[PDB]
Amino acid sequence: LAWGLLFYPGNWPIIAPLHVPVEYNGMMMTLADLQGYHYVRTGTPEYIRMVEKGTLRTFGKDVAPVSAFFSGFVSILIYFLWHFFGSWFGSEKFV
Amino acid sequence: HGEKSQAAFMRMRTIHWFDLNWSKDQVSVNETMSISGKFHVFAGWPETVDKPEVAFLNIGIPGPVFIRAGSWIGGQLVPRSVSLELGETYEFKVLLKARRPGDWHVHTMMNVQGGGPIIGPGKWVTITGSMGDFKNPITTLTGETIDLETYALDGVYGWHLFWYLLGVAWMVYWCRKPVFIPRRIAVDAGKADSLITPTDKKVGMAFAAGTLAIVAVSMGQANEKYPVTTPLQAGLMRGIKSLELPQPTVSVKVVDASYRVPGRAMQMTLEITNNGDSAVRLAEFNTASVRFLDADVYEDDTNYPDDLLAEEGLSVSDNSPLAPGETRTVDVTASDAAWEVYRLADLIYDPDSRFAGLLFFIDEDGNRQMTMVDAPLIPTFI
Amino acid sequence: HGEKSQAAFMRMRTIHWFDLNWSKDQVSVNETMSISGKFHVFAGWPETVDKPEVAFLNIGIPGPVFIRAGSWIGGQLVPRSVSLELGETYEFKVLLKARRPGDWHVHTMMNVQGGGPIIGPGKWVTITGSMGDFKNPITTLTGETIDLETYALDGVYGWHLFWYLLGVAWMVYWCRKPVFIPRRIAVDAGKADSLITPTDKKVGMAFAAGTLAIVAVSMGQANEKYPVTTPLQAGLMRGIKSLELPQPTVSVKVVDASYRVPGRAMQMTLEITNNGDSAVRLAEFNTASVRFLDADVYEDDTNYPDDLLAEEGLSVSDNSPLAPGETRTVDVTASDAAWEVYRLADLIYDPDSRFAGLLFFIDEDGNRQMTMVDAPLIPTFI
Amino acid sequence: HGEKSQAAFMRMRTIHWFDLNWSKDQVSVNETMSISGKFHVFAGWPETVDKPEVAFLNIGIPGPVFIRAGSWIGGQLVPRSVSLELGETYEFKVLLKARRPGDWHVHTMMNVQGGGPIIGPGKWVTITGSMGDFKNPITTLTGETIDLETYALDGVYGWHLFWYLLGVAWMVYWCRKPVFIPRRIAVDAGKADSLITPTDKKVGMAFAAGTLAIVAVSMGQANEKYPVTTPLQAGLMRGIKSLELPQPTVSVKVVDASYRVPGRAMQMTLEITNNGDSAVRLAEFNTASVRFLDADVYEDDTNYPDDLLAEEGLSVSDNSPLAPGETRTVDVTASDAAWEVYRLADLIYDPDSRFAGLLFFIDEDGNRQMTMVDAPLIPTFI
Amino acid sequence: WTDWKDRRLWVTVAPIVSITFPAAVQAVLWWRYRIAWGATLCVLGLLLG
Ligand SMILES: OC[C@H]1O[C@H](O[C@H]2[C@H](O)[C@@H](O)[C@H](OCCCCCC3CCCCC3)O[C@@H]2CO)[C@H](O)[C@@H](O)[C@@H]1O
Ligand SMILES: OC[C@H]1O[C@H](O[C@H]2[C@H](O)[C@@H](O)[C@H](OCCCCCC3CCCCC3)O[C@@H]2CO)[C@H](O)[C@@H](O)[C@@H]1O
Ligand SMILES: OC[C@H]1O[C@H](O[C@H]2[C@H](O)[C@@H](O)[C@H](OCCCCCC3CCCCC3)O[C@@H]2CO)[C@H](O)[C@@H](O)[C@@H]1O
Ligand SMILES: [Cu+2]
Ligand SMILES: [Cu+2]
Ligand SMILES: [Cu+2]
Repeated sequence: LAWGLLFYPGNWPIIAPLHVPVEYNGMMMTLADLQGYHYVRTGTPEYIRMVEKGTLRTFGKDVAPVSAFFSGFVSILIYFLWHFFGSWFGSEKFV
Repeated sequence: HGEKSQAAFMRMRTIHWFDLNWSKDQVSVNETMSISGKFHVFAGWPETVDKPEVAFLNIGIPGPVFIRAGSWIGGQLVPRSVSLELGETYEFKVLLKARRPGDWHVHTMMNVQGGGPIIGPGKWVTITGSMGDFKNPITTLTGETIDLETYALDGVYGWHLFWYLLGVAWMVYWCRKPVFIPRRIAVDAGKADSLITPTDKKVGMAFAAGTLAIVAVSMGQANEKYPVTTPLQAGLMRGIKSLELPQPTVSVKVVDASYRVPGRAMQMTLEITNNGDSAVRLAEFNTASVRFLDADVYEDDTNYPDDLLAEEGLSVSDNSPLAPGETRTVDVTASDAAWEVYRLADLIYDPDSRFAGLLFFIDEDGNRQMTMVDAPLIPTFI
Repeated sequence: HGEKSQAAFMRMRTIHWFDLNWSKDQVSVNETMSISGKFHVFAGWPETVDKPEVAFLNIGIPGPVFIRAGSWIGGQLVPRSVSLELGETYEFKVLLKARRPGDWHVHTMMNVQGGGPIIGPGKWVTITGSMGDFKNPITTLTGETIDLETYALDGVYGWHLFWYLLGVAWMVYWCRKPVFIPRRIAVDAGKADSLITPTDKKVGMAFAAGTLAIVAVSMGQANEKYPVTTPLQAGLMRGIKSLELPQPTVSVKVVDASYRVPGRAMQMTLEITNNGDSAVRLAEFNTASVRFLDADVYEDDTNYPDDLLAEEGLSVSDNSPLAPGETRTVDVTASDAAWEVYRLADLIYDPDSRFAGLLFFIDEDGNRQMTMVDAPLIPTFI
Repeated sequence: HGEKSQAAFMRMRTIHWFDLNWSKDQVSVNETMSISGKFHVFAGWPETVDKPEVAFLNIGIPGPVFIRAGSWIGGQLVPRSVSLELGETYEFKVLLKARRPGDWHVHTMMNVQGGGPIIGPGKWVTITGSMGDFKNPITTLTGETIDLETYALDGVYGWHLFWYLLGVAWMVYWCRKPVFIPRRIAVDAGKADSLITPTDKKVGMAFAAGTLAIVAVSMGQANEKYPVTTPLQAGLMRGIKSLELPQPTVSVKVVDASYRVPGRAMQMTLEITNNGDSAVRLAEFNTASVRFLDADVYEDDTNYPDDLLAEEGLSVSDNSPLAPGETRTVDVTASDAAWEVYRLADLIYDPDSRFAGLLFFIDEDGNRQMTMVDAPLIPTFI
Repeated sequence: WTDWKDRRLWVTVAPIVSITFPAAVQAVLWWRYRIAWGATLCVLGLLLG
C-alpha cells in the first residue's frame, strides 16, 4: 500500500506544471499534451499511448486515488511473489 | 527516408499523396513552414493493413528537428488520432517550425494503427542558424506565457536531484560501517539483532517520516502554485470531414497494364471518355508518389522533389485533345528512373501484383480534374 | 437516477434525447402509459464506447415497477437487441404498464454492448393502487389465455418442493443411524463393507430407479399437456430503420464555445444561416438532456422534467428573426442550475473537453427544424 | 447436396440466389459450361454469421469433377476472397469445365469466413466421356504451354522417390548389422563407442555432405530451368462492384405472414403499390431458392431445378393488374412440396422465426422488376 | 513521455512493475545480512540508468 499510494504524490510536484490547460488552435490541451504534439515522435504515434480516456461506467477525478489504491493492493501481491522469487534467487545450492 | 524498403504494392494500394505544396525549402530557427496537400484512401486497401479507423498524421524527421506547431485534416486540428474512411479524399496541412540546423528530408506521413507507417513523399528542407535560438512560446489558459522548450525543467532537475541524493544518503548512512563479511558473520552467528541498533532503528523513522512529510507538504504546495490543472486530453476524433469531390469529369478504364522486368517503365492501355463541357489532355500519372508528366501538357509549379518528378515521363501514344462525348483507347507509357530508384519495380517480389494511382487531365482553360486508376499489373519478360 | 455520476463529455457526446413525450405522470395499477420521442446517435461517439452495433432499448426503474408492454424503434418491435448507426436519428416509443405503487423516477435508456448504460432523462411518475391488482394477460398461439405474472408458478413450487423433499428423504434415511464417529471407526478398522447393508444397498436402487422413472414419465406427460413448444427466440435485429430527416433548414457553425469554472453557464458564438423559405429564431439549446430555452420564442408543451428545464435559460445576444439567405454571428449563453446539479460543469475533470448538443429554430408559422452543434469547450478561469 | 440440414431461417435470411442460368445440363469432358445469375446479401443478416467482409465464391461438387476455369462478381475475376456488403445485390458468373464423368449435383455457393457455407440451389449436370480425356492447358507468362493436370508431376515423383530411397538406404546401411539386443548389451556394458566404428563414423559424413551437395546443386539447377518465378499471389479483394439497381418500381409491405404446422405452405398478406408507368402482376415469390410461381403470369424460361420449382405454386387472392398509383391489400399463399422437402417447414425449431425472400412483378410489356420482403413468420396450429 | 504520465494507467503500472526487484533484493540482503538499503540500491540503479 505504501508503494502504490505514494507513487503519484511523489511525482505530482514535478509534472503538475505541465497540467495547466491551454487553448491551442481551438482545442484544450495540457502542456504535457502540447509537448507530445510538438516534439515529433516519428516512431511513436498518438494512438499507441495508453492514457485514461473515460468510461460510461466511470466517474472522473477521483481517478488517481482509486488507481493508486488498486496499485497498492496488487503491489502487496507482487511483493509476496517477488520475495519468494528473491529467496529462490539467493540460493547457494550446487548441482 | 525509409520507404523504398516497403512492399511496392502496399505503397501503390494504400494512401495516394497528391497536390503537395511546400511553402519553403530553406528556413531559419523559429521560422515556420507549411506542408499542405491532399490524400486519397484507396478503397482497395490491402488485407494485412487494418482499415484506418484509427490513424495519426505524423511527420517523418529524425527527432524534433522541427516542431509540429499545427496539423489539420479538413480544417480541424488533429492532435489526436482520427478516423479516416476507405474511398474518401482528404485535404491536409501541417505547420512545421524549425528547431535544429541541418539538411532534413522531411516526410509527411500517416501512421495507421494495426497497419504501419504509410510514408508520403519527402523533400529536403534546410535549417540554418543555431538551435539555441529555438523558442516555443505558449499562452496558458491561466496566462502566464511560458516557453515549452524549458518550462518546469528546473523543477524536474531539482526534485530528481533531491530524491536521488536523499537516496544516496540512506546508502551512505550504512556503508559508513562495514557492510558484508562482518554483517554476514554477525547474522549466521545468531546475532542479527546486534546489527540494527536503536540509533539505526529510528534514524530510519527519520527518513520515513521525513519522506512522507516532504511529500505531503510539497504536494500541497503544488496545488497552490498551480490551482487549475486538467487531466491529459485524449481520445479518437471520429467525425473527420473530407472532400467528397466533383465525381470525375473524365472516366478512365485500364483495359490492361504491364511492366518490363527488368526495366524502368510501366505501360497501360486506357480507354478515356470526357464527360465535361471542355476538352482535356492527359497531364499526369501519379503512382507511389512518383509523378509521371507529359511535358507537352504540364509543367510542375510545386517544386515536387526531383527524384520523384518525371518532367517528361509520361508518353501518351495519341495525346490529342478530347471534346465532350467521344471515347478513345490510348497507349500510355510511364518511364523514369524513379521506377527503379524507389523500387516500384520490386513489385515482382510482392504477393499481389496490382497497382493503383492517379491520372490528371487539364482542359484548355487550365483546370486539372483528377481521375483514379487501379487494375492488375502483369509483368513481361524477354 | 444514476447519471449525474457519468463523465459529462460522455453524456454530451453519446446519444441525444429530444422531443420526449410522457402520456401521463400519475397512473393506476394496470393503466398503461407511453414514453415516446427521438434520439440521435452522435457521429463523434467516444473512443472507449463501442459503436452501437449491438444496443438494447431498456428502461431504468428499480425492478419491474412497471412492465414493458412494448417498445419500438422505427415502428418495429424491438424485444431483442438492435443495430444503431453513428450519424442517424431514430424515433422511439415504449409502452409501460404500471405494477407497483410508489413514486418512480422513470428513465428511458439505451444499453450499448461494449459501452455501458446510456441514460436518458427521467420524469417522476406516480403509481397508485395495490400491486396485488396487477394482471399480465397473454393469449398464446395455442390460446389459452394465461396471466404471465403467475402462470406455471404452481408447477415450479410443486416440482421443486418434491425433489427437495426427495432429497431430504435420502439424507434422513441415513442420519437416522449414527453418521460420523461410529462410521469412522468402522471404516478405519477394516470394516467398511459392514456399513452398507443389502437393505441399504438397494433402498438405493429404489431412489435411483424411482428418480429416473419419475423423470421419464413426467417428461412424457409434459410433452402432452403442451404439445407445441418452441425454443427461445433470440438474435440481433440489424435492419432498424431510422429517420434520415430533412437536412437542416438552418446551418449553424460554432466559431467558439466556453464555460466559466466555477459557474452555472455555457457560452457559444454561433454564425447562423437560414436556407429555408421563412424566417427563424433560436428557440432552444439542448445538451445532456438539459433544455435551455429562450422564453421569448418557446414555451415547453411537453412537461419536460423541471430539473432539466431552463424555461428562460437560453440568452441569445441578438435574437431577431432571420429571413432566407443572410448570415449573422451571434452570442449565445446557456445558463441554469441544471449545469451544476447534473454536473455538466464537471467536464473540467474529463479527458476530452468537447461538447455536442441540439439547437432548435422555429419559424413564424411554428415549425421547429432542428440543427446539431459540436465543437471544443474551452474553460475560462478568473 | 447438404443444405436441407441448415437452419431454415439462416437460408432465408442470408444470401438470396435469383435469376440463375445454367448454359447446359449435359456436357462432355473438356466441354465448358456456365452458371451465372445474381445474389442479394440480405441486410438483416443473422447475428451468429459474421458479416461477409471476407467471403469466397466456391462451387459445391464432390472433388474437382469440374474445374473452375473462371468466376466473376461484377465483371472482375475473383480467384481470391472478396468483400461483400450487406444490402447490396451482385451479379455473378462461374465458368465450369468438365473433368469426371458422372451425375453431379452442382451447387453454386458462397463461403463466408466466420460464417459457414451459404449454399445456393443445385441442378443435376451430367458429364459423359472418359476422365482420361481431361486436359487443362495454360500459357505461362514465359510461354511455354503446359498442361496443369500433369505438369511437374514427374519431378515430384522423381525427387520424392529419390529422397525416400536415400532414407531407406541409411536405414539398411545399419539394419544390415544386428540392431537391438546386441547393441543394447553393448551400451549397458560400458562399450557404446564400440558400436560406432570409423567406417560407420563417416559413411555418415558421406550421406551428410551428399545430401547438402545434392541440395545446393539441384537448388541452383532449378533457378536455371526456371529463371522467372513469382511468389504465390494472395490477399483480399475489397473493391467489388455491385449493381445498385433501379430502386423498386413496386413497393411491397408484408402486413402479416404465417405458416401452417404441419403443412406445405406459407401465407402472406401484402399491401402492394405500383410506382411505375405501366401495370404489373405478381409473378413470383422466391424464398430459400424455392420459386413459387403463379402459372397465369409466369413460365420459367431458365430450367430451374424442378424440386425447387413450384410452377403453379403462388396463389394470389386477387391477382388482377395494377396501374400506376393505386394500393391494394392482397392475400398470398405459397404452397408446394418443396416447403417440406427442403425443410423450410423446420423453421418451427429455429430460434428466430422470421423470413425474407424475393417478390417478382411483370408488366404487360414483360419486364420483371424485383422487390424484397421480410417480416416475422408466425406459425398457426390446429 | 510526459503525455503518457496519466492518472489511470501510469498510476497503476509503474508501482506494480517496479516493486519487484526491491522485494527480490530485500529478501536476500535484509535476512542474510541485516542490510536495509535493499529497495534503494535498486531505485538508485534504475534512475541512474
Ligand atoms: O574518519 C574516521 C572514521 O573513518 C574510518 O571509517 C570510514 C571508512 O574508512 C570510509 O572509507 C567510509 O566511507 C564511507 C563511504 C564509502 C562508500 C560511499 C557510498 C558510495 C555511493 C553509495 C553508497 C556508499 O566511512 C567510514 C567512516 O566515515 C574508520 O574506520 C572509522 O572507525 C572512523 O569512524
Ligand atoms: O424411536 C426409536 C428409535 O429412536 C432412536 O434413534 C433415533 C434418534 O434418536 C433420532 O434422533 C434420529 O433422528 C433422525 C433425524 C435427525 C436428523 C434429521 C435430518 C435433518 C435434515 C436433513 C438430514 C437429517 O432417528 C433415530 C431413529 O428414528 C433410537 O436410538 C433408535 O435405536 C430407535 O430405533
Ligand atoms: O550374405 C552374407 C551376410 O548375410 C547375413 O547377414 C545378413 C542378414 O541375414 C540379412 O537378413 C540382413 O538383411 C538386412 C536388411 C533387412 C531389413 C531391411 C530394411 C527394411 C526397410 C528399412 C530398413 C531395414 O543383411 C545381412 C547382411 O547383408 C550374415 O549373418 C552376415 O554375417 C553376412 O555378411
Ligand atoms: Cu526521406
Ligand atoms: Cu432518476
Ligand atoms: Cu446438392
